[PDB]
Amino acid sequence: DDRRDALLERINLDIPAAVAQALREDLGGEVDAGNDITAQLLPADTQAHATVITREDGVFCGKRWVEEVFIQLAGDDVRLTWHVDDGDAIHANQTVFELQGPARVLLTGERTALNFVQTLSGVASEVRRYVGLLAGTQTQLLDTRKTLPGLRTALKYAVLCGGGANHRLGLTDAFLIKENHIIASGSVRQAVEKAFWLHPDVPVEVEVENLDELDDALKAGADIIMLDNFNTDQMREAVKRVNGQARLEVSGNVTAETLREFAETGVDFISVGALTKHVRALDLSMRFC
Amino acid sequence: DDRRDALLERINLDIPAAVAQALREDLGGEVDAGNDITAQLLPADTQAHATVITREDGVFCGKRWVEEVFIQLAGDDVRLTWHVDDGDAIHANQTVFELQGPARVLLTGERTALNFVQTLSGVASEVRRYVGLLAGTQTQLLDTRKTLPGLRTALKYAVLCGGGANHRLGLTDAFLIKENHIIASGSVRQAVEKAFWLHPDVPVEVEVENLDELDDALKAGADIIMLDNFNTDQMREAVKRVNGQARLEVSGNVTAETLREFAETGVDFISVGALTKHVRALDLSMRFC
Ligand SMILES: O=C(O)c1cccnc1C(=O)O
Ligand SMILES: O=C(O)c1cccnc1C(=O)O
Repeated sequence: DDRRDALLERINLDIPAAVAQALREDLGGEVDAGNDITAQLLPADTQAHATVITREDGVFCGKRWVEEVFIQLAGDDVRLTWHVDDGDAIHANQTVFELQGPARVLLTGERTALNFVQTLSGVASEVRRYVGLLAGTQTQLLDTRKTLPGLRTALKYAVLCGGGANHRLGLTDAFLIKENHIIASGSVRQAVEKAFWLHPDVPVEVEVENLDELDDALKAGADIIMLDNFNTDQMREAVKRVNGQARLEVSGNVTAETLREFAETGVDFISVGALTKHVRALDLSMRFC
Repeated sequence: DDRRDALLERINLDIPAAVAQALREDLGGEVDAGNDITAQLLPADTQAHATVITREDGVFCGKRWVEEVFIQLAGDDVRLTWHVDDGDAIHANQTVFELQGPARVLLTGERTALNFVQTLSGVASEVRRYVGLLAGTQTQLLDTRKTLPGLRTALKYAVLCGGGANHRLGLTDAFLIKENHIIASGSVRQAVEKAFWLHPDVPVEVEVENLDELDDALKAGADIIMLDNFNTDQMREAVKRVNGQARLEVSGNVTAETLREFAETGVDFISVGALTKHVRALDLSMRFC
């Protein structure tokens, strides 16, 4: 699969585009470090060195965004000293990285730098706790397209650092056949045929609602099949008749302990939307030694 | 105060860009609705009628954002039907708005329009929860500069819709002097003083760690003073000694009930970042008929 390399490229091209904007909203439309009024109260060479410390256990994510924010503002002039990486388990009070550079800048860059990290890390921390219960199982967590507008790619990254796998990037890289769709084409068969013909190289998923609808999907050549409302028993039986090509995705947006039962049934994937549609930002701060 | 104007005028510009942002991440690069591949398997004319609905009581917010997704995908080819207005009581299973238009479109714009509403309405709903504990006092709830990257204004707007007040929108429209600044200036008096010399018109707020610095800055003429770390009693006596020009702000992301006791003291503003750094999307679905 290349989606990993497809994601990895897209975020690189997207990080500056977003960081640019985050700083723009803070500095009144323009990205000029001098626009910070309150910072003007310091002599333009007063050197400084702060430290960012997490105040709760979690998982780190957001390194690339940080480096970018200061780069935009005063590249080469602010040195960074990381203690952790984009996927590490962080402990309460553990200091995450230190900053070196002109006072004015650190103060301006503070908010935006922390805002990116609190978010991405908040999400990455949530994902892991979610993936923690699928241990000793051969089932995998997954994301959706229910993300905060703008942070699409970045959230898929944090989901990644959290320990989950990603789903289609959007409407472009994958087919998600549904009831409406199956009706328009006449059959599942005819549906996945016109699909595999529209754009040959993309994967096709057909949404099934019952065990029988699922057979017609298997034989159809659909590489992934999501089940909408099957109970522990039907899921278990479903898997049993699939095997090869058996790419089952359960939309298990539901409860914590239910997660365990689903995974238990050997179903390939469990997509959770709550992972990227809500954010409990990690508690962080920048102290000045 | 013109902040409302400055705000509503910024969003007026920010919305088309933000709708265009999410409409690109999902359509792999460009706002070309034809990019949705699964949509191609559908009859290019079959109109439909979709109804959005929330599964929970809260507050609405997002109309101009929704109105912009669909215009942007099919200028005047889709018709919306509004029941609630931005900042209105929403009721479990209440119909929010309807959609009349081509199904190929309604399907694509679905996810993007809904993410906006889920987020904004999610935030707005919880601000109402907060302002609702302030009935009786003269205390104004404020936001901070702790917002998810990109949605600075959208969240500042959603905050109004909930009942809260807007604190500055960036580093460029007011002074917020913390210990760090106070250090280089020499003292507190000297810092406020110096601030007034540079930018004569933009409001000046200084953060004070104790009573000596309180009246020390009060006499210097600042307009709002942030009381950092005051316990109940000290806050109460501070309210006292200020009286005139008593724009006393107390950043209190402390807790649901200790929040009341604070405002009780008769302090002016309580800025809670907890409102825009965390997102608990509102549960809505857009069902077909
Ligand atoms: O479109 C998707 O990728 C998707 C796939 C799995 C579950 N839901 C979604 C969604 O965004 O609603
Ligand atoms: O103006 C601010 O930046 C602000 C306003 C009051 C409280 N907090 C903040 C903050 O972002 O830390």
